[PDB]
Amino acid sequence: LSTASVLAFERKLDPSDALMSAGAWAQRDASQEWPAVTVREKSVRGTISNRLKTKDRDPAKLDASIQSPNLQTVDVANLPSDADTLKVRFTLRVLGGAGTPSACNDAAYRDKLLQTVATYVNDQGFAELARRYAHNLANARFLWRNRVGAEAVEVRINHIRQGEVARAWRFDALAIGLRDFKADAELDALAELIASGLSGSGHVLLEVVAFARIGDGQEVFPSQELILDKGDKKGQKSKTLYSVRDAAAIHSQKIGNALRTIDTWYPDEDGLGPIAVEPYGSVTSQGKAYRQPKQKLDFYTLLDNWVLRDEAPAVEQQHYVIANLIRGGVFGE
Amino acid sequence: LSTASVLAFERKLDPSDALMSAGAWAQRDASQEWPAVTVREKSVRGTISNRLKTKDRDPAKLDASIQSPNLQTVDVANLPSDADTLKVRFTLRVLGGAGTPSACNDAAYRDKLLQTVATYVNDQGFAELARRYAHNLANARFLWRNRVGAEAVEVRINHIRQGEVARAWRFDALAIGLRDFKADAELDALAELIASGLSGSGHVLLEVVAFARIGDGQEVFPSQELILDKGDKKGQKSKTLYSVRDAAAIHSQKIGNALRTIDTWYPDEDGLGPIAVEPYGSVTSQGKAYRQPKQKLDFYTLLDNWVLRDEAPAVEQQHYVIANLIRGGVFGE
Amino acid sequence: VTDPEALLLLPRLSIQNANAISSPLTWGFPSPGAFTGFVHALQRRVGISLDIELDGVGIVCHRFEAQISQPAGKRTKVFNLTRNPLNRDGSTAAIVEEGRAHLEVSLLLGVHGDGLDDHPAQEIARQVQEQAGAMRLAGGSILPWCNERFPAPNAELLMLGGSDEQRRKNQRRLTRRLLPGFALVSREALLQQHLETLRTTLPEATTLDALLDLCRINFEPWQVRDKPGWLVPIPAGYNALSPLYLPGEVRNARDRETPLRFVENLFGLGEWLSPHRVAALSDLLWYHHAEPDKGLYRWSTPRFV
RNA sequence: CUAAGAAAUUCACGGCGGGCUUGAUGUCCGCGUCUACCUGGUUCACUGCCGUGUAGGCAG
Repeated sequence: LSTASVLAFERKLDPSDALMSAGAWAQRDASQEWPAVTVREKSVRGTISNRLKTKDRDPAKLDASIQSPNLQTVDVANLPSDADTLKVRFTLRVLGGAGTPSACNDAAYRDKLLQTVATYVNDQGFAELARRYAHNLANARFLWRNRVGAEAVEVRINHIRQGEVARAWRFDALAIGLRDFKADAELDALAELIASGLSGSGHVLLEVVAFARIGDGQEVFPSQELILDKGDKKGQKSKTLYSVRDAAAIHSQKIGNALRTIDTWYPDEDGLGPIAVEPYGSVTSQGKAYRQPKQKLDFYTLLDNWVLRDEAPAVEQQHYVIANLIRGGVFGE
Repeated sequence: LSTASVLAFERKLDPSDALMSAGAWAQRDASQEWPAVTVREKSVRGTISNRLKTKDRDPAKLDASIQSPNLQTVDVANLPSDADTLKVRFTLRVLGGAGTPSACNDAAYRDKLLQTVATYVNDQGFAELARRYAHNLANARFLWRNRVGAEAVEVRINHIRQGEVARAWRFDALAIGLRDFKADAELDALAELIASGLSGSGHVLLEVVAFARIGDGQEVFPSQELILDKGDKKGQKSKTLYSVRDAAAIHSQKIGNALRTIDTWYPDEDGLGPIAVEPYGSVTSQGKAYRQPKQKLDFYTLLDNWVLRDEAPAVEQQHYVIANLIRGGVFGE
Repeated sequence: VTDPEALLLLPRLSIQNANAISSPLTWGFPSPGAFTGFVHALQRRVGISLDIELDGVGIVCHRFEAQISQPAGKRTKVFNLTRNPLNRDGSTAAIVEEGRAHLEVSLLLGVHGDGLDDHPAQEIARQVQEQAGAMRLAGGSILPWCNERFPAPNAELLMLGGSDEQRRKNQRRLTRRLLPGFALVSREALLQQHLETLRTTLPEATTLDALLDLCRINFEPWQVRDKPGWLVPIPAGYNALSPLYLPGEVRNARDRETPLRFVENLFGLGEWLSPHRVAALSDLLWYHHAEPDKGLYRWSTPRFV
């Protein structure tokens, strides 16, 4: 048995964009008509503060290079000057049916894959992965730089069946730590909801709302567009920020990046934090790929040796591989 | 060991845009309902007063240039005709964790950098840096030209724990000199609070309000925007001022430039007062770079000697390097 | 291409990050072939457990927003991209580009099955929208509840039911749920009409629609042309460029049970219309019709005009 | 079974300095707006109303 030349998994835990809107704390219980946070523009006269290449280090070139400064237009999102709380609201849905590929050549490989996944699920549920997902919703990973130095963060999650709230949660994103996945009764209840959703056993639709008290008029950090082509350096805008309709927002792929941060099993150190579940599991901020294929902890290696060759890995690497199948991916030769 | 190819620090001392409002002194205590300072327009014609390049210095061409129309439209911000005090209110967060980068390739480099910054924070506080930063809040450096020629400036700083004031300071920005980092009691209390913010030992949020007594109808100075030049007949706008929802305003980075003007240790002088903390610390108005790299007091030279090769520089240059890390910036090659 | 016995209004659907490329020669609203494949996917996964037959689809597109930018002096536009994860050595990834957009579409589904009498209309409508809320429509997620998802109930309506006054009355009561909408139809015959008009020089059909989504500034003896409608170029199906292969012959296919042929897509024309200008609603629906011995695979709105 | 299935753009920044927009002026002449009308439940099976309690003298 060889691998399928076409392997493709559709993602579960599909989030939306998170709109940002602002108001005052202690009125966050009625935070339904809060005004949004608008992206504006401002000017930047900068200066030269780069590392020079030890050949352009003469004093005359430095003086003549700060004669003509660096003039830019950036985008900024701010709180209004009489509101100190940032409401960030999005909806997460938990699909379920997480072992079934969305494109597979070999019908024998798909049968062996589904036997492997159902053997996993009966030998141990989705409880570990859903409690780690429940943590990354219960603290505020999806508030990326909006979380740093805030003094009070509150997360409100609502499960939704129809036009009605099935069950409400109110977490505290600073007591629930960023590193140690400690257990809790409400985390176990919400984790059982997520693990019911991931196994194809119910309709799970969450509504994730987080409030962050930062200060009147302070700066918030919506996500930033990736633009390659800009103007001719005079009228160009060096920093664009994301916005769905007249409201500064965060992309859905980086909220999904925040939910995926589970991987405490990469062979360097769990003391350096969980990383995002990826194949070749790699961190863009670190610029470095943990979990190399020259070791044997890569997703391709573990999946091929656990489906084809029946070399079942450790239980933690099973959690890693099922986290990749929940993530999605377009694999193959 | 070498430098990481990517280093990036996020800024601490993160201020907001200052908004301007106007009213009467000794109604100064009730400055909560003061109306804003509106950016307005007026028309301008000037005459020929630049230098001439000796080929336009013929008399008939000069008189033909003087008979030409030279109109354009400018933005102005003035106080009202019955208001002589400018109010300038912003907020400020001090975050701390001021040596941890946010994007670092080389894991050995960031370990030795954290050892070095932790050595600094061990044997010295953030005491001198918070003393200097609390000076530049205690006087009114953030009132740039608005302070120039004012007869009475005072500053009111409120530390904010919840929607509530923990402690209030009230200074006298003209008695607190623009040069001498002197000694005071309430200023040392503010320096202890800012040093506890920079060290990571508490939540620091400030409400910095400054009142400059200027005169009835006199001109105030918001920070100026950036417009592109075209050849419009009879005057395109030649000057745009920055504003928020119909209120004249100062950019946040200009206030932040005023707050990190703590550097008296550059090799040129210290009777010339403090300059702002920049890598190879340059003044844009004076057009030259103090602290050149070839006279080895540059931030990059000091940081390479002190992290890679353990050459601890002089104590004051260590204050400079840590002030660059509190500044933030895009470091690495 | 059967006539519909009913219509099903999936009332209001926010779509998260759809595919705004549609062809090698368009960039706007996604291809209607995606909508035909979506309704066929609903026909597969729930359309047989209710003994029904979902064929037509009526595109509405209330609100549109694409993730584009014009780069500061340039007159054209570029797309906003995403960071992909790093390479195997953690260097960087090769960038391919994908346009992404946000749709707010409403779907009108034609129903043909014999199960329209065995089931109540609200159960059919509830199960269809409850299944479609877990699917995707142009490569883009179909969004759940938002600030104003108040018209959450789906509605089902049999077009044959009642008198002529009753049919047209209930039609114009449906059109009150397509309020800022703009239906998308196919206008192939107008493409052939304008080609037969200006076929003096070049009767190539690429030049024809390449000179229709435009402003045509004619000069002095300026009389720019008048727009008959909102004519936009669409992709309109596929045409083959290879002899068809057996299910085992083509290397790296999506399966080994279906025949694969390499094709080229086939550009067309259609124009956006308000839901008042259309006569009925059964003429508005998109259908897929293929001639498999030849390579003509296409979709259109048959029986519109 | 949808040009199908996958996705972190990031950090940091001083836009400043100056200025005379002026001079002059005819808005004029003329005109048909008429024609007709019920605000009438108890503007409460009720406000003040033997018992607020399907029982009652109750500006009925």
